Amino acid sequence: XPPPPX
Amino acid sequence: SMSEQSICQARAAVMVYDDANKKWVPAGGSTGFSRVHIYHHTGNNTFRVVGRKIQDHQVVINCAIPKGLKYNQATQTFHQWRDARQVYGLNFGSKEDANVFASAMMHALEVL
Repeated sequence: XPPPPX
Repeated sequence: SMSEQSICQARAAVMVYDDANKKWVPAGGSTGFSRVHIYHHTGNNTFRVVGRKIQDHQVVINCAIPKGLKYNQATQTFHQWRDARQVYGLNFGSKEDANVFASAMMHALEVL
């Protein structure tokens, strides 16, 4: 699960 | 409609992960918040996420919820899930929007 956007 | 019923609405910016460039991008091309539903196909007991941009009503997401799906609540306002084709993210406009959608998503996953 990629890390969130910012 | 006729065939399905919406079981939630939540305010979120829908994004998809660009695996090739290692970045999140706005689903459908334009940055902006969308009204994201989970819809229940009553007849089959199947569920689908559908979202439409608030400004122009473009459908940025329309993806089934499969049995077993792993739904990652990474934060209180950003949840994500994957399929064989994409990684999806919801950047919710409040925590209320997240729990309403998350709550709806978990129920569907318990009912599938």
